[PDB]
Amino acid sequence: FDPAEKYKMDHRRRGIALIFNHERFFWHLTLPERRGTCADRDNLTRRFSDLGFEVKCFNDLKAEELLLKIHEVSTVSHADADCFVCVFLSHGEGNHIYAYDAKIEIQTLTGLFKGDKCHSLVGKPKIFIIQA
Amino acid sequence: FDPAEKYKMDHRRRGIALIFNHERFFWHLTLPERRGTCADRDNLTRRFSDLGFEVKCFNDLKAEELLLKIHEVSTVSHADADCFVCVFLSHGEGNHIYAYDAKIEIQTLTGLFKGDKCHSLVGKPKIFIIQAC
Amino acid sequence: LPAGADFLMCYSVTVNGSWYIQDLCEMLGKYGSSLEFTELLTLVNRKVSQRRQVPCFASMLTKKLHFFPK
Amino acid sequence: YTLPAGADFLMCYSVTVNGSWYIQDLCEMLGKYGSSLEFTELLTLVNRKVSQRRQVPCFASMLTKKLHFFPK
Repeated sequence: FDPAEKYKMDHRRRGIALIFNHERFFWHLTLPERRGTCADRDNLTRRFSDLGFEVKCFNDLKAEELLLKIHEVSTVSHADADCFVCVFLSHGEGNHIYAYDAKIEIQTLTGLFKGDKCHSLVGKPKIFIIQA
Repeated sequence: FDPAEKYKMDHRRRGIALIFNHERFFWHLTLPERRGTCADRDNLTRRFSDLGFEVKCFNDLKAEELLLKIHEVSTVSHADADCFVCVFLSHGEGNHIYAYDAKIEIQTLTGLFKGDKCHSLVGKPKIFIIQAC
Repeated sequence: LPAGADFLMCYSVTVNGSWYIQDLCEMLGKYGSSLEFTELLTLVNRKVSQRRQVPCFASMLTKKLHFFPK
Repeated sequence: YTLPAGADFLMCYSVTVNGSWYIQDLCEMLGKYGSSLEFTELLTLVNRKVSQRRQVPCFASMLTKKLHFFPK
């Protein structure tokens, strides 16, 4: 049983790199604009895509859209991917991030990839990157 | 700027390993015994010694005793030491651990070793192992 | 804190970007296809403390992770 | 959970009479590799060791360099 052991990274595709980038907000949230966020989004796109991720961005999605998107990405087979990456660039309160619309608890989002719900990432790295 | 860079680990002393071991609790807090915790305590004690740590154990401190003890070690020079380890073996609750008496906020204990409060550990590792609820 | 085995959570805590992401990105570009990923994230902790914030990462990773090229 | 108080903090979190899964596996690993591996490498071995028992521990790093405990 091997201390040097490394994840299998020999699959067909690297995997998906979801970015959720939020710049402006439903104005009754009263949250300031996040000015540099698109620079961040593009810079993340460049680097991850350079590591062979399939990068997929979404700008200013509302909670429902955000959810059914991430729900989709977690209901597609990752059978033939090395790992999964998911970035949230937004405002954050407690264990919540904000879509355009309302806040969503981060356990809700990650839970969609825990093993009992997402078979095909079992044993594979699931990387989340949160700039709240 | 070197990706292979290691914390300097060549000081006279490795440093202190502080273990707070809590087994039984003030009756009125109505919390059960932690039946394996003494085994855990000795097991860390043995390991951390082999790695050169000066292991200081305290069992079932009341909150006052706990806070003054950890404040004491936060205030000794660690100028000669590689790093600092601190372990809590107790019940947990929100962001608190139990002493024998009462719950204490973890931040309150960790903050005692931030830079502005413990100059002699700036740049050295400060390791916290929490085994709680 | 991570949801389960093999989750890794990276946390951060001016129209050109956040300090955290610029630095995560620079390190990804330089060292991302050779270094173990936690090693790289640690470099990012260092690079962000040098700015005159400390980011951090929480690993439930069970093995080493590299992004060697395909 | 609480997350590192600041630069160069590492937090290690856990979640019968001979002890607890986490400390046992943490200790076994220190005894076997503490003196040679990088500490987080080592902790990562603790994550694997524990997740096979039949819980996942975790560690949160604000470390800024590689950490080793070579014999002094």
